[PDB]
Amino acid sequence: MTAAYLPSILVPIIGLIFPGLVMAFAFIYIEQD
Amino acid sequence: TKFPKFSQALAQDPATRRIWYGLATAHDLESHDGMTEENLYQKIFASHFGHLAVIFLWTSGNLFHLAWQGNFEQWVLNPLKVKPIAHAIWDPHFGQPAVKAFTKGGVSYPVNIATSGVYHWWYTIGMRSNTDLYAGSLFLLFLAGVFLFAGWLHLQPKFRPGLSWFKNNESRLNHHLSGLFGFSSLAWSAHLIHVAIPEARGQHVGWDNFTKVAPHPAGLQPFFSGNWGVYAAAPDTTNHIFGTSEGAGTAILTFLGGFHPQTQALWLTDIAHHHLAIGVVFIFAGHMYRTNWGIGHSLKEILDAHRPPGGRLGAGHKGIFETLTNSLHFQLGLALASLGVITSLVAQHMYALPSYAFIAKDYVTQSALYTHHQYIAGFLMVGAFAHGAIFFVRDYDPEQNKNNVLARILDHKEAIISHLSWVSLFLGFHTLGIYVHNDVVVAFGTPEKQILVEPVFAQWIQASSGKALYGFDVFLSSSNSVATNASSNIWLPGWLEAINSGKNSLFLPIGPGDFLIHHAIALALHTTTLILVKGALDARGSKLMPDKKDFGYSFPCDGPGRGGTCDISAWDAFYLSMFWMLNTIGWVTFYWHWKHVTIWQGNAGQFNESSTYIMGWLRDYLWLNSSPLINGYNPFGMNSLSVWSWMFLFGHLIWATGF
Amino acid sequence: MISDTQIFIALILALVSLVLAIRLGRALYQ
Amino acid sequence: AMSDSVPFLKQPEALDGSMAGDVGFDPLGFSSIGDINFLREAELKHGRIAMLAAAGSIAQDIFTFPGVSKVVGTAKMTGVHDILVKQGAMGQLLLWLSFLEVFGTIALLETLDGKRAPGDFKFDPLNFSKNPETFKRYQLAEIKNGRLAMMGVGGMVHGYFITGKGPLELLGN
Amino acid sequence: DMSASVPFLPRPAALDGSMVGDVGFDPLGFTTKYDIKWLREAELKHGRVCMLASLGCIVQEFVHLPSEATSNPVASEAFFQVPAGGLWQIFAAIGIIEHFSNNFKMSGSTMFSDGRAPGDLSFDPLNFGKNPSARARYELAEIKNGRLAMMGFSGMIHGCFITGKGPLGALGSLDWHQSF
Amino acid sequence: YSPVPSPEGTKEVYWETKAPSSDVLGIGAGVSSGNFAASSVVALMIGGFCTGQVIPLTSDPNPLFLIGSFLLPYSWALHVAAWIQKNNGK
Amino acid sequence: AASITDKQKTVLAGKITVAANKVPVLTAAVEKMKSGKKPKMDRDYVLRFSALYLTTLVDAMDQYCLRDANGAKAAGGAGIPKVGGFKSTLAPSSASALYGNVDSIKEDMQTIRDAAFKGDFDGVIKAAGDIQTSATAFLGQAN
Amino acid sequence: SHSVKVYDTCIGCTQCVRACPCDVLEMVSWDGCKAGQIASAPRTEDCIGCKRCETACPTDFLSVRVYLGGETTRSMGLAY
Ligand code: CLA
Ligand code: CLA
Ligand code: CLA
Ligand code: CLA
Ligand code: CLA
Ligand code: CLA
Ligand SMILES: CC1=C(C#C/C(C)=C/C=C/C(C)=C/C=C/C=C(C)/C=C/C=C(C)/C=C/C2=C(C)CCCC2(C)C)C(C)(C)C[C@H](O)C1
Ligand SMILES: CC1=CCCC(C)(C)[C@H]1/C=C/C(C)=C/C=C/C(C)=C/C=C/C=C(C)/C=C/C=C(C)/C=C/C1=C(C)CCCC1(C)C
Ligand SMILES: CCCCCCCCCCCCO[C@H]1O[C@H](CO)[C@@H](O[C@H]2O[C@H](CO)[C@@H](O)[C@H](O)[C@H]2O)[C@H](O)[C@H]1O
Repeated sequence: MTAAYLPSILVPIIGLIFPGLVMAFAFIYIEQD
Repeated sequence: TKFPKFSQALAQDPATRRIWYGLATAHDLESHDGMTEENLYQKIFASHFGHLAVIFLWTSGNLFHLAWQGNFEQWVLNPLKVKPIAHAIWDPHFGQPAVKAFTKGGVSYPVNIATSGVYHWWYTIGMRSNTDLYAGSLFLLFLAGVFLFAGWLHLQPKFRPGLSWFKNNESRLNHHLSGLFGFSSLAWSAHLIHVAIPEARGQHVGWDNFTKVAPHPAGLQPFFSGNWGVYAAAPDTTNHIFGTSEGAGTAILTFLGGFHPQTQALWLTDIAHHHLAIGVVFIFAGHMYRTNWGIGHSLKEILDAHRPPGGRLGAGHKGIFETLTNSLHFQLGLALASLGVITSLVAQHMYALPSYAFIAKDYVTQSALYTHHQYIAGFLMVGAFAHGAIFFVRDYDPEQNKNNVLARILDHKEAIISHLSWVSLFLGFHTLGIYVHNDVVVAFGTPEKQILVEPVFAQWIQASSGKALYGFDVFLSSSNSVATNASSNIWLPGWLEAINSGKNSLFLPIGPGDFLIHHAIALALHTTTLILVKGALDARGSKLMPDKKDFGYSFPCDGPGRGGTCDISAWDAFYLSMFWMLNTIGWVTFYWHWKHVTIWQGNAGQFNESSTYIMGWLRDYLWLNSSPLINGYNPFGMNSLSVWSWMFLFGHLIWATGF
Repeated sequence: MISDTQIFIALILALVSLVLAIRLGRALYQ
Repeated sequence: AMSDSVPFLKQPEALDGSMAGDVGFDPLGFSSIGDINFLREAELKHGRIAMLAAAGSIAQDIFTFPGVSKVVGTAKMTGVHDILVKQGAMGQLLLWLSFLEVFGTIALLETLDGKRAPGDFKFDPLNFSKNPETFKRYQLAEIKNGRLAMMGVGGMVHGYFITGKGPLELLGN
Repeated sequence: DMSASVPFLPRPAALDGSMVGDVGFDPLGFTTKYDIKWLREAELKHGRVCMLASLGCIVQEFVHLPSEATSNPVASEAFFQVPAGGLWQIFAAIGIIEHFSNNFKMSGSTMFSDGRAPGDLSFDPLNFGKNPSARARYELAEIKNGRLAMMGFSGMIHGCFITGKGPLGALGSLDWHQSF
Repeated sequence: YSPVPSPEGTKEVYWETKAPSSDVLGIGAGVSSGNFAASSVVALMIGGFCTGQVIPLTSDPNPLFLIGSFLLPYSWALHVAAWIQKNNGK
Repeated sequence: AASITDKQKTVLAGKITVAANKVPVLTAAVEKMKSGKKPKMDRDYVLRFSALYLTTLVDAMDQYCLRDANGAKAAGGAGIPKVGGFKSTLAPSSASALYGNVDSIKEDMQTIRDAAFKGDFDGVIKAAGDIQTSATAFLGQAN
Repeated sequence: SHSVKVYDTCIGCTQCVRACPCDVLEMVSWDGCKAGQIASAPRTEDCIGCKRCETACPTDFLSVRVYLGGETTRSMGLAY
């Protein structure tokens, strides 16, 4: 696989960092007055 | 709390109900605070742009993930032995045996085996390498960006369209019929003639040479001379090897009919003439309505003028024009119904007449495609009826529809629902009685006592299409019929060769089990239609609740009074009909998969003997074919099916949670 | 086969599409 | 009121006599279907193209341009048409007449709004319409020669189809 | 009433004659759909590029900078023989001139707020313009030479595409004896 | 709600009489019923004749009979228009 | 300092290099076909491998030879590629000195085609080797 | 808060007021019925939406009607 480092870089990012920030910012948005 | 900014009542909710109801009403723009019709239409236009961009991004992602992690260049060379790869696996929760067991397709990393059939489609339309797959992915990324920019632009001031532009029925119909249907079909025929057919004959055509590589040796001179039949001369030989010049023809437009004998798929020249003809027919349809130049038809006059003078339809179609133009839900129901009908048509006709090379031998791909598009069809039809019910709740004006066809539906809604109930109970009583009767007589050791009705009507239809199995000797199965002599010079040899060969799914032989399962399918369709029609027609009110239209399309109940009013809304009728839709697609897919597995195994008599009773379905289809699925992982090891072995159980968990 | 530069070009186009999608979402949100 | 050309038939309702050559000849009632201005544009365009075609057939029997005789050989009249699709004459002429007929399409769009006389392109470089009676006389002569040229082109081309000689080669023997 | 250039068509309402070079020639009605100032700015920019292009093709066909990449007289093949970096240098200088002369307003709505007359980039180093009677004639000659150079550059570049001889080379090489 | 737009020249053609008004025939509103009936008979004959020439379809069909076969569905609308004009006093 | 023609030349050379490196896959596949328990020629695999890879090899070699003989008029100086009409102002691609290997490889195709009908494994192997050597010679002479 | 309406089909039987657990309705003077009284809903901010009043109403299809709307702490019956 050409650029085989990209799955190992992006899958942890997309699966843990993206949903964590999305849930945190959505929580902040929906709970703020 | 200002998350649901579109609902002040929801934003003042002090509980967790606010988040859920803001999530479920976020795209219900008609119910929002202070929504005007022009703002509604502009938001809908931009949302439609966004969905188009999402579709283009998904297709570009499929193309890119194949160009990067697939085996397309290996698969083109050996299509019938190499397993197609959908995308790569990177899961850090895997152990080493799971890494080993998913390493298939001739690559050195774990992969998923593709079931979507994108390999056959992309190979048939002329892609051969990974480079053009990546270029197509780039083009669709650019196109998605263009449509995102258009969605932003057509919401900007001095570009926001007016309500007269959105409700221009004649202009939108003419442009979408002539250009979106017609010219798109003509361009796809052009792509098939110019690119796909030469690449099918082993000669490379790309953007670098398509202006110097003629699709036909005579050029466009036979088209401009009116000697069009020169394009029908020298078709592909029955010895043609797809993707090579060996046995290749020079024709670009034929109507040969049947299947290519090697790919078991439709001739590409037939597809090119089909899409050319579809473009011509649709452009002729797309000049019908008057937009700016006096000629053309007026839609309002056509609707008002077609009132039968006997008065059986009342006022006819008077007021349907304003009712349809003013209601987006009536339009949405019509569109969803028509879309569901044609995706059912796609599901039946693509297994029966496949167009993609070597896809008739990919059994998993055919099963996945049929099941997918049939479930989409059930969802679309249920949505059509649901949004029709919403049209009765929100948009139906009786005073604008005095003695209309819609009003007369409402005036004999009770007869419609009662006769739907009668036919549903009829079908269920006697179909279940025959099935249980056959079960009881087979269990008692007497299968000769079964009630087995031969489906002679559909067999007569098959013989009318040319099937000589049943000996009916009528129409195309008669060598002296006027239809046979009419079509003998054009399409009859290839069609008769394809329909009378038992190597494809063209008009498969049918017996008493086929009879019973189609009448069960009729039962399920009529019962789902009963639930949906009864929900739509009682949406405005019933004897138990005559003011239901004051309460909207969705509400929990009207309280325990008057005997109890649980699930009385039309949304609740949608909710009840969803289970019946799942049941109907389940029965259809069970029939399709069991029949096709028994034919592919060479054991069609197992289906012919076991489908007449329920125990045959439970044992010879469900229990018998579950063995590799439940052995995807076991205490002795695991293999590549294990994920499905997980997902299966996953479904058995989550289904139960719904209860 | 596909090279690293081609994947980077696809990533740049996807980032441009991300910016356009964010702009469309902001326009729809008023 | 009966039609002047056909006395046993009723006068057409859409024929007033205000147009050149209007004697009330319309037995099949075509003027009731179409706009009369559109029909007169059709008649004038057919007649002018037929006048040019008749004059061209007569002249191409009379003499040929330098070099044409090697390109076309001895295949005069419509036989050259196919040949000149192999050469570039027909495509060039089709392109330039398509340009002129786009502008004629705009002119027809202005005719249908009641803001342009039928067949009026206002093309009078050499002034002949110096008097409103000479104008009517030239209109009647133009429409009569246009109809005569329609039937004359029909006769020349179909006689060429039968014999292969031409309009003036036939009269030589 | 009626347009001067086309007698049988009505005069376009946007073309009232205040702009120079007006004979009322808008048969397709682009003035009704698009702003006249934008169309005049586009006409002058297209014409100015075509004037520079026609003069460039004529002089490069006969006289060239000394190198083997620049020695081919034919314009289309000259575009491919010279280094592509130099084309990027042409593109970048054109881009900075486009960004500076427009005062960074390049959208349709933004050029004409704080509006300058169309085609005026405030460029006149020799200052022949100052006299108005000379100014109007200069304007008319610029519009007519721009249209004529659009036609001339089209004819030269397509004549290079058939012939491969350059403009005067094609002009001398009209073959009066061809089989067809 | 908002005014529903129509193209210019759209009239009210809703009818409850024996026949519709002639306006439903559009550009053929001024053609007499006899002309419609004669054209329907002539179209029926030409379309049937051309169709009967092209029932043994070949790979080189005659274009003229192909065009003339489209007069066969035309005659149905022609006799409907003949009935409409006959009961309209035309 | 490289022109557009030189860039197209480098792109074509890269395509030729890629296809030449693809050829030993067919070589190993045919050697696996020969070294089997029941040796049979997969005719379809060899024909499809030829029609994709060896055909694009010939097409890229022909375009490179055309750019070599004509120069900037073959890179776009004569306009878009055309079939019929006007008159070709381009020299034929046979006029290039580099066309000789181009004359070999194509006729070698027929051998492969004949071998695909004949079943001769070693004929396919030797003709694939001849294509590899002629591609290597072409690339190392063309520079 | 839920919306409670009283229509002029009310016969003034006072059953809906007696059935109300949240003291939302009350009887006011009226001349439209023989009882001389009609129900009224001045206190719909305390209405939970239980529809006991609708169950209690004896007139064929109901005279008192509850339309559920925006949910508040009182209308959700929350003791927290
Ligand atoms: C057939 C009718 C007709 C007539 C009588 C005219 C007449 C005229 N046009 Mg004109 N024109 C026409 C059609 C016509 N045009 C069409 C169909 C187009 C294309 C849409 C144009 C495009 C056009 C342009 C772009 C210009 C003119 C101009 C002119 C004027 C200069 C005279 C001349 O020879 O130029 C005619 C030149 C042409 C290229 C038109 C040729 C088309 C045919 C052959 C018409 C022949 C015109 C005739 C020789 C002159 C009549 C003289 C009359 C006043 C006594 C003149 C008033 C010029 C002018 O003064 O405007 C400011 C100018 O710039 N015309
Ligand atoms: C509508 C304006 C127009 C017209 C009529 C022509 C006409 C012509 N061009 Mg040209 N061209 C134009 C605009 C136009 N050009 C523009 C704007 C460009 C790009 C900047 C080009 C770039 C171009 C190249 C690179 C070549 C031509 C060529 C040709 C000739 C053959 C036609 C061909 O190959 O398709 C035209 C090819 C294109 C790439 C142009 C497509 C885009 C334009 C706008 C569409 C024009 C199509 C036109 C109707 C075709 C007319 C001929 C038709 C009867 C067959 C012909 C003389 C060829 C030639 O001379 O061969 C020796 C050739 O190699 N043209
Ligand atoms: C697609 C998303 C995703 C991804 C990429 C992973 C990835 C992983 N999981 Mg996993 N997991 C997921 C979804 C995912 N999981 C879900 C949905 C569940 C619920 C069913 C689980 C439940 C689960 C369990 C129960 C366990 C894992 C474990 C693991 C690790 C494998 C063992 C190993 O070598 O790590 C060795 C472990 C490490 C190197 C520690 C990594 C610590 C990270 C880098 C710190 C980052 C913190 C945070 C993200 C910073 C940003 C905060 C912000 C989001 C707010 C691996 C990192 C195992 C493990 O080892 O975790 C301890 C383990 O025990 N997962
Ligand atoms: C010719 C001009 C033209 C064209 C091409 C379009 C095209 C379109 N318009 Mg449209 N429109 C036009 C003029 C035009 N419009 C005019 C003049 C007006 C003003 C009166 C409008 C007003 C308008 C509105 C108000 C809306 C659109 C919308 C749309 C889009 C529909 C969604 C879509 O992509 O479906 C694609 C559909 C097709 C390709 C054809 C239908 C396909 C059917 C199902 C058969 C195909 C089956 C086939 C076998 C499948 C093969 C593929 C398979 C192998 C995968 C589409 C892009 C909608 C939209 O999404 O907005 C962004 C919308 O809301 N239009
Ligand atoms: C296997 C499960 C099952 C069965 C048999 C039924 C049966 C029925 N449903 Mg139903 N339904 C089900 C599951 C089921 N439902 C589920 C899970 C949902 C989702 C919530 C629905 C949602 C649903 C809706 C929304 C509607 C129905 C309707 C119907 C009736 C008409 C359909 C039909 O075939 O009529 C034929 C009837 C049958 C086949 C029932 C069996 C008849 C038995 C075998 C007769 C013999 C009885 C026996 C002698 C009794 C002896 C017992 C004694 C000794 C104690 C019918 C009574 C519709 C209706 O009422 O239409 C009029 C309707 O509107 N159902
Ligand atoms: C039989 C009855 C009859 C009569 C008396 C006429 C009489 C006339 N027609 Mg006429 N016509 C008729 C039937 C008839 N038509 C029919 C059936 C058609 C076909 C639908 C036509 C088509 C027609 C056209 C197209 C034209 C006339 C014209 C004329 C007039 C010129 C006279 C002329 O040149 O005679 C010679 C006529 C013919 C040789 C053809 C008609 C043949 C019939 C059978 C002989 C009638 C001759 C007539 C008695 C001569 C009149 C005597 C005197 C006034 C000269 C004249 C008033 C012309 C005119 O000015 O009107 C606009 C004209 O252009 N007619
Ligand atoms: C270019 C080209 C081609 C061509 C071609 C061409 C140029 C074809 C041209 C055809 C033309 C111009 C036909 C005209 C027909 C006229 C008729 C029928 C008149 C009827 C009169 C009637 C009914 C009645 C008249 C009347 C009479 C007597 C009595 C009643 C009253 C009145 C109305 C006055 C191809 C395709 C063939 C091929 C070739 O390779 C290239
Ligand atoms: C409830 C709700 C309220 C209001 C809104 C709403 C959207 C309207 C509605 C929702 C409504 C529902 C969803 C409405 C949508 C409904 C259903 C899906 C309509 C199905 C139509 C099938 C047609 C008639 C044809 C089959 C072909 C026939 C002509 C062929 C014959 C022949 C052909 C030529 C070819 C060969 C075969 C043979 C047989 C020989
Ligand atoms: C009265 C009107 C009669 C009919 C007029 C219209 C007929 C059809 C016109 C077609 C368009 C013009 O056609 C003109 O350009 C075409 C494209 O260069 C030419 O077509 C030629 O070149 C094409 C492109 O390589 C080749 O595919 C063709 O085989 C070749 O014949 C036509 O030979 C020429 O006549």
